[PDB]
Amino acid sequence: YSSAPLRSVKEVQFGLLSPEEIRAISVVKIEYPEIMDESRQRPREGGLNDPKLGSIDRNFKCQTCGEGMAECPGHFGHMELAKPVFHIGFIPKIKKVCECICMNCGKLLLDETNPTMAQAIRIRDPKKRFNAVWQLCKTKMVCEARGGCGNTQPVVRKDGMKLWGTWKDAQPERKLLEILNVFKHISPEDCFRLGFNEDYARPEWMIITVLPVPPPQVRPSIAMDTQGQDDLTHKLSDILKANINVQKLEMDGSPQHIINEVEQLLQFHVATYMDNDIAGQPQALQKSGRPVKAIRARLKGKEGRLRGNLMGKRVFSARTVISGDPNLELDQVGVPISIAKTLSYPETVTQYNIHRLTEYVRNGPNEHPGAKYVIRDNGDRIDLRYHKRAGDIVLQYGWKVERHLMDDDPVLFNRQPSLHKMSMMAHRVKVMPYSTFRLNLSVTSPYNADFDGDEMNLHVPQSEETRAELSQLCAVPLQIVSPQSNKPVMGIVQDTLCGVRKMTLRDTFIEYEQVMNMLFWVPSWDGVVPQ
Amino acid sequence: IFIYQNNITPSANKMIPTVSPAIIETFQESDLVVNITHHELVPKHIRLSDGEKSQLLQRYKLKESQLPRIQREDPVARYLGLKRGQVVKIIRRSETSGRYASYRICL
Amino acid sequence: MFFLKDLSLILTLHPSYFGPQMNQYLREKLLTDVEGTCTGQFGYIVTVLDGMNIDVGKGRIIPGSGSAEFEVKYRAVVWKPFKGEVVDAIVSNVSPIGFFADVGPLNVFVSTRLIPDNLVYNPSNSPPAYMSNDELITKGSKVRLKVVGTRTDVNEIYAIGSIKEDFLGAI
Amino acid sequence: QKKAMSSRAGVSQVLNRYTYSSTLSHLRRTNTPIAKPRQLHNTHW
Amino acid sequence: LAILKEERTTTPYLTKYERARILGTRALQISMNAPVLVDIEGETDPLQIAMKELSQRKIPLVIRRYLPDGSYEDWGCDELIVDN
Amino acid sequence: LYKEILNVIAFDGSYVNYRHMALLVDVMTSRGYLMAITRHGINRADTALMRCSFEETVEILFEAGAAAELDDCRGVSENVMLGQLAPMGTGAFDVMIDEKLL
Amino acid sequence: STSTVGARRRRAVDDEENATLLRLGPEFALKQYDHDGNEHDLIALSLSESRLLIREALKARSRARNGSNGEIDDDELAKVTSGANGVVKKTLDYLNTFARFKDEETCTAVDQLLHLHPFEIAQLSSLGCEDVDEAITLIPSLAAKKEVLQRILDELNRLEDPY
Amino acid sequence: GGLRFGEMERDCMIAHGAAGFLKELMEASDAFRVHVCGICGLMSVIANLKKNQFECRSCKNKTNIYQLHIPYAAKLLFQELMAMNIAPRLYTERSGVS
Amino acid sequence: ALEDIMVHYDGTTRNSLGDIIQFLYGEDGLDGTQVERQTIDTIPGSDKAFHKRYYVDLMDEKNSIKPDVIEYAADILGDVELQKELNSEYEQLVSDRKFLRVFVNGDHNWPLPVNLRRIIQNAQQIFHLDRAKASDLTIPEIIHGVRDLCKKLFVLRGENELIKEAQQNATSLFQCLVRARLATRRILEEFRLNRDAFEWVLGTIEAQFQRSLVHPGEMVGVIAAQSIGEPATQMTLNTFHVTLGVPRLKEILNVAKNIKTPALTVYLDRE
Ligand SMILES: [Zn+2]
Ligand SMILES: [Zn+2]
Ligand SMILES: [Zn+2]
Repeated sequence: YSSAPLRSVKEVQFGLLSPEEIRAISVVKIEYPEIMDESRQRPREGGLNDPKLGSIDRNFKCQTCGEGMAECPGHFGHMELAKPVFHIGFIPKIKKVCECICMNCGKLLLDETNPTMAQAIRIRDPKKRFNAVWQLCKTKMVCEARGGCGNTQPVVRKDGMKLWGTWKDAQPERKLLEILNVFKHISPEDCFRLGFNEDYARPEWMIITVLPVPPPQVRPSIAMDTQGQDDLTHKLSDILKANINVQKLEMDGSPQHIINEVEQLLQFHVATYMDNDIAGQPQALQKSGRPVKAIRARLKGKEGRLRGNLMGKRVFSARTVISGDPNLELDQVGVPISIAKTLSYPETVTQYNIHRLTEYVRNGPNEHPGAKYVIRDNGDRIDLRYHKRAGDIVLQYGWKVERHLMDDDPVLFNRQPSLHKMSMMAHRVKVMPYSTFRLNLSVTSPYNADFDGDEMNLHVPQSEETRAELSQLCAVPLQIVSPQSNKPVMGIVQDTLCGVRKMTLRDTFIEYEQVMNMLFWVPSWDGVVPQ
Repeated sequence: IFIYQNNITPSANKMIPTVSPAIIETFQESDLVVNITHHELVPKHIRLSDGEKSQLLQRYKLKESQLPRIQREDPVARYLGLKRGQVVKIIRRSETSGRYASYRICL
Repeated sequence: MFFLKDLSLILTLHPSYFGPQMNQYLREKLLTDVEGTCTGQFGYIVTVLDGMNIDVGKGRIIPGSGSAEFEVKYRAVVWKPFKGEVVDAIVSNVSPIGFFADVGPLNVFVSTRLIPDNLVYNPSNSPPAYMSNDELITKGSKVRLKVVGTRTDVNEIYAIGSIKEDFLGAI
Repeated sequence: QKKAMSSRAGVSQVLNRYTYSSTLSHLRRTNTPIAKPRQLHNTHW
Repeated sequence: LAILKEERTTTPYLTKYERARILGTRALQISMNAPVLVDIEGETDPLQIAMKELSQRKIPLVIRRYLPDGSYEDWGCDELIVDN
Repeated sequence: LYKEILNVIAFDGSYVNYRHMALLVDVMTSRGYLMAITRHGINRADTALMRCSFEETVEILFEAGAAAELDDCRGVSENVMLGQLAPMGTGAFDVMIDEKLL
Repeated sequence: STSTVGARRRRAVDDEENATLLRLGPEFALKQYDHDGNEHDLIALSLSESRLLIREALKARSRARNGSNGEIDDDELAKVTSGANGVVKKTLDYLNTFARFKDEETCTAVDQLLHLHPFEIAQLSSLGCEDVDEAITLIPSLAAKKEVLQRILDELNRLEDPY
Repeated sequence: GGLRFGEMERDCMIAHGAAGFLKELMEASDAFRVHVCGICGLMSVIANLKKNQFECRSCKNKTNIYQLHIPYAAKLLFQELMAMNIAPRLYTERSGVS
Repeated sequence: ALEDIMVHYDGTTRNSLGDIIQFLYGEDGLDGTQVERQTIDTIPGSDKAFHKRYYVDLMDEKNSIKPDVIEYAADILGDVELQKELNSEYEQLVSDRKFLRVFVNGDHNWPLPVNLRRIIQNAQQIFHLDRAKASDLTIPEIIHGVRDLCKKLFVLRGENELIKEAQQNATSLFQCLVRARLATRRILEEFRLNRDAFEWVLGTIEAQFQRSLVHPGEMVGVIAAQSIGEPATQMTLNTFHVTLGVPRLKEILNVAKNIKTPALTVYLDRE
């Protein structure tokens, strides 16, 4: 339990880290590029990962904010870069910004004075404003003097990770280092003129000064009982090293034009770290050829976090081979004993079911109509298969018990590709023998399955409402009339169909002996043989 | 409402929005040979007093932007001579109810 | 300095207490969570006015479990010292470093460095006091002090102050 | 090997051993680095 | 915000989702050792108990229906006709 | 647009109810013109976390922290991404205990 | 917790110092907002006047709850309607050993009179005062908001209920 | 392992209007308790869960703090975005209205 | 592309922006599940055969309800005040007939909530009616009764007018189907409904309808989204046996600027 009040996110605010903030937040000075080994001795040098950040080895340790591994989200650290760098993905804007602002001064290139500008300036749309604007200011290159110093503005172009431009007979080329300074000067009402926000994201922060170093849960290590370090836990070190050498060239015989040759490297490793799939090829492979997943690679849709881990995750579920059973109510679904003895259901103790539960519990996790876990009010769990008091336990109203799924437990049965509202339907559970999900024939075409090996996924509700929600809207019976084609979507297939035809012909006659065994098979039979 | 035969000069029309409140429109000849509203697919539109409008909004709890739009240079929008801020009620036949009533504001 | 601010509170309520006289239980629980609290944000919550017509409004039922969430909107009497503010309370304790005074639910302390020099801390006297060319201060005696600074704490807001200015001290 | 993954994986596999006709088949197999090629051309006779 | 018990516009009928969830909630509520307002005529599975609590319209609950703009309309389970 | 889509389903014997095609047709149409159901369409309206869950995933976030966007969290997606009940039928309202009637 | 009727949207460090410069916390601006959604002037509560609001609620409370001489007649009404909340006892003794009045009228009077920005109208009432040089000193926010106030200061000790 | 409840499975439930069950991405998978800051909407908070001490220096707070329940995959989404310098602020109250 | 589209408590189909995509889901606010292929009588057939079905003339020896159908057949023949309510009616049906020729095709089969063909067939044997002995309805009974019905087939509910208009609007089509099977002539000569039966059929049409309305909550977008894409997974990439099928849909959803088969059909002029 956490004393802090519980709330739900009702809003999300985006922006860019102001260097001063990253500094603020950091709990690690992060100077060293290694991992730990206090000279082979295992620990965690005050240098990299855990110079107070999160931790490994099942050790509460973590700046006493204990919690050990699970409960402790990560803890950010930082790293003062030797010289300002371009945020790999903003390099586009950083450039379009300059195309719109004057240097040596730092103000817009079109004031209310220019008419076509007024218009652009009124376009209320943080994006289309900065759009229309740039479409104007990318032409004029004379800081016309309102503000002063008409120094001609250069035409900038993209070459790898550097912005360069020409000032003009015949040009004069220079490689813009300088930029940040100009941005800082850019006026506040101007940030806003372009697509920015003075509080959450100021144009300047598109260039990084102090680098935010993410913690362990982010770039976990995988030891072989032997090293084992994550991908990112490297291009952090590659960067770290490309930082060290830089500085050690700016406080010693600094051959001023042989440093830049070493600055471009850091600019790169930091481009890498975040993005490693760009234009100016240089894939930047890890010793072996391995590409090295850039942070942005972990996100690319499908497989990547957003579409891979959030819009859909692996989830109290089971799956095996289907074969239809002609003696199962339309909405049932035969579940192999084995499975029912594996999937449980948290049913709180109540004076209506105490009696049955105390039985199911004694029954243990190995008898079918049994259970496998009892949880007392004291947020702790008893394992019904070990606990020396296994068959002992007398429940307490309010405790919850995890019982084996039983007959008539609503569960979500499905067969993917799931392209229907009907690719998932709630069924009545029927524990049966043999290793397979036994579904009714008429409920075949909705999932669109056959029995040539086809497999089916099953999910088990867990709340009292979760279940209800499953039975009141997803029950197979409710689904019989499909909204997509305003007609049913389950009929009588194969044998039943084929035969129902024969049985109907005027030539088809049946005598008493059978007309009886036939009436018997109809469960609702009124108990009256028709003349 | 000038009806230019083949085309007006770029020097010319650059003198339209120069006489407010009044407003002026330009229509090419070869584009008014057939009344477009007359078409099968073209459903009937209709303007709306800043009264009938300030009503729709209250009646549906709309924030103006939340209303289906229609282009200023829209063939029908021009025909009825709309303006940025005016609403239009569309009334067409529907194989589901008989007649549906949609509205488009003109951006 | 005492105020009457219009606050509100949220209380989750287990379904058990879903009886006929529920309004009652929320109310009484309200009191158990407000009257006596203390936040530098809102000060010292001391008393809830007009009980009878407390406002409960309909509460909503949290989805996971069963509890209901109520946003109780009341009004109460609070008190939170400000800097530069001037008040007077009964002297509560007194050491070599100064003496502590008690203004209402508060305790402001005065430093031997925030008094008029000619008033030195008394050695072996009972109960330990302070002597002036004419004045004498101890537990009982009433003092009017000025609150220099304020430190917000746990469930109590203490502060500091002096009687070095004029019109301050005994009365 | 090296920082040269710019190669082709597939060449050389793990010989099948489910059944005899499985193994034969595996050896008599052909590849083709990537709607018309997949076709069964005449020349294929 | 608000909206009088008057001028209420939404359906006087209970949406399948409302019922489904009401029975939902009230069901776990009961399984949380809550208090019931009917005669467990021998019933023991909460969702049943709640299904009854519905037919006798004795489920103290209110549906606060939201409108796209942000305002709402409160209705009791007692009110809301339960056709379905 | 409708007629053409309809004739594409109907040219296969399959039957779908008006309302469906219409809704699609309508969604493409309403914003003023012909907004395509592509990375260069709906995924480009005033709907950040959302659009980010389809095609341009990362840049969509970049130029979102860039211009400091604020997300309602009114989108079905947002909530799934957050792990909160989304305003979807069942959650398109609130449930409160009336003490009075209780 | 418990939040007030001033829900501002703190979107991503601007709380100047608190001084008798009449710059009370943002939660106590001369303009706070009423529970019914109305605008209402702050609520100044000088001592004694405070002692009443309290005594009154603790009473109409011990009413529906059944549906040095005052030092006692208040210690009792407590151990019945109070959380059982030391803070109040103290705020009641103190508010009763320093209260400058007794009758709901003698208190009405002070207010029907004095009524300056709320904090003052109260400090002047709960703090003994003779000279303006004095009031203007222990209430440094005045100074230029009323010529040397002196009359009023008298009119108080003149209605200064006996003890 | 455990069977995935991928996108398409999401969709359906959403079609069913099966709000809660779907929410239950949380109960059957991720879920996790993170501590946000009432001011800089981040997962900074140094919550030493015992002595209650909460804090978040840099924003120097110990008073306004919230606890939330989100899918760890998502907690991660954010830590990730941050290390790329983008700031996903998490706010518990709408201020923009509508 | 439709995720966030769901019917709202006012009956508006909107999204995560409140932007109205449809004012009444499907242009009627009906849930597809509760709908079946009905045949709007009025529309098809000759003007001759039409009249001989719904036309009633109490001021005429040959075009009046024979007193073997009604219970006041002779005591009703000639009534001027009745023949007027009977005009309102016959004049209506004609307004319909011409209003439906919406469907310039003439095809009178369409998906419509509340299956009236059956609903009446239920009365048929619930009260056992003989194709012999007369009914017992005032002409006002029938005519007037079907008007009172229309009044309760409420979809939208709003207090004001714009709404009350939408009401009539998004309904109409139904009402016509309704009149078509509740014209005095048919209701008495075709399905001899007693006074009782009628009050039942009516009451049911009303009830049924109210259930056939869409539920606010219905995550409509994801629905139609699939409803459309599903019957696509069942098609062939081939455009054999004009660019159609699979690739075409593609072509469209992309809002292609240069389709493979542009082509264009033009019809002659009136004459
Ligand atoms: Zn920690
Ligand atoms: Zn300049
Ligand atoms: Zn913070």
